[PDB]
Amino acid sequence: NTDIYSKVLVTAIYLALFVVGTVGNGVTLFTLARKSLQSRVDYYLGSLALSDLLILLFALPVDLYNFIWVHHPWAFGDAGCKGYYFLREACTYATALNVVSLSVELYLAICHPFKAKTLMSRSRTKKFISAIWLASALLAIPMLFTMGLQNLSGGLVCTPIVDTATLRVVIQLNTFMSFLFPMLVASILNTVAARRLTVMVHQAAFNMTIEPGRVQALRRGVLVLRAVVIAFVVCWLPYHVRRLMFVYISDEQWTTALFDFYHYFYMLSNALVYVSAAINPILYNLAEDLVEDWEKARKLLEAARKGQDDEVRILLANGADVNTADETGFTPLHLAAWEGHLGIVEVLLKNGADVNANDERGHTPLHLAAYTGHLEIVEVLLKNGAGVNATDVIGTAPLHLAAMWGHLEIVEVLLKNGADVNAQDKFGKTPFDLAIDNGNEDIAEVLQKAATRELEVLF
Repeated sequence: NTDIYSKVLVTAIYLALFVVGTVGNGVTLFTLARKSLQSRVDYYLGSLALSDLLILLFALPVDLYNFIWVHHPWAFGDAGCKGYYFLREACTYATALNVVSLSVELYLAICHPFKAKTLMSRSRTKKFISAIWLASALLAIPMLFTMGLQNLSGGLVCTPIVDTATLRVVIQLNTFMSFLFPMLVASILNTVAARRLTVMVHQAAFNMTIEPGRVQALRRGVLVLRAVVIAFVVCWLPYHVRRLMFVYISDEQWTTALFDFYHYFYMLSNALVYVSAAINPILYNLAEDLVEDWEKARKLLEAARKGQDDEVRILLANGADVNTADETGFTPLHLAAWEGHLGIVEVLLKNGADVNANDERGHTPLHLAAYTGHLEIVEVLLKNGAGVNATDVIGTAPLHLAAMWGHLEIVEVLLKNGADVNAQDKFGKTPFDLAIDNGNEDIAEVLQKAATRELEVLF
């Protein structure tokens, strides 16, 4: 019982996967080969790109010819027969072990942030990749001995040389070592990481309006590596099952139906193995899209603090996050208003910066503008619609801080917009009380007159 359509249909998909997957992975290697501490990401995607390319470049064509179509006459000889299964198992390992390495490094980043900043290094990562490939090569050696050509008819076929019990051990080993062991670790680590991360995400409540970039980056990383785990399982599960079923269901019991089932199941199972390889460049696009967006934001905070207006406009233009925040909860607007760079401050608000943004301490951009003393920046923030009576953890409004450093000019501009002259903090001191304590006699004189006006309004 034979049908050609299955082979033709499979061949079409095999070609579709080959052409795109080979080119995609080829470019992925070429791109990274040309072009921070997040170059460790590049090394891992380079390994997958290579391991996935070899599958499509060497395993697929040999599969498509001598396994799908032409059966009896084997055209790759004893070396090609031995080598095929070696290069296959080397890449089944290398890929499986790279997917774990990813989840181990994401876990380390979330679980041990302080440790990961010291422990993780480029030179260290390089060693890890070296080990993975060398481990995979060493673990694939058995396939050079277990597989070899035999003459059935010249009708020479690439069939195992060793016995079923011997063959059952190496395959049982391969499956656990290069799938189950990895997938358990990868899954649980990613599950623990997601749980661990969700604590940090939820912990950032009230204290900071905008959650840090790292949290948003790691939260993005979890989603991706979740897809990587689910992707790898679905692609590789059927293939491993087929291999295991082969040896365990090899009792000569199998009728003209188990053979038929295996014929199709082989095509389906292998097709998904190449799909795994063919998908890889998507994971590269997702990872780079994430790290790029993180580096933009990271740069924006530096640039906005630096006072380089040109760089800020450039970053924002590309698609950097204006409402990003550092570990403290400091948005770019905080840094600009603090350092005093009106030029930048005007841009950030134009693009859509949260003018009412509370950091860890609860200090809005207007607090930082008053504390220092930028009469220009204060006037701007209010035009956009900064809260005039916003209070921090202690309870000090901007008018407290303007008074606390005697900005007579600034004190006047708040009053115009409608600053609460009668506002007491944790220590009970009003803006006037601080003005008196400071010795800003002019400032104190104003606050007094403003409060008095409110009295007459009552009567």
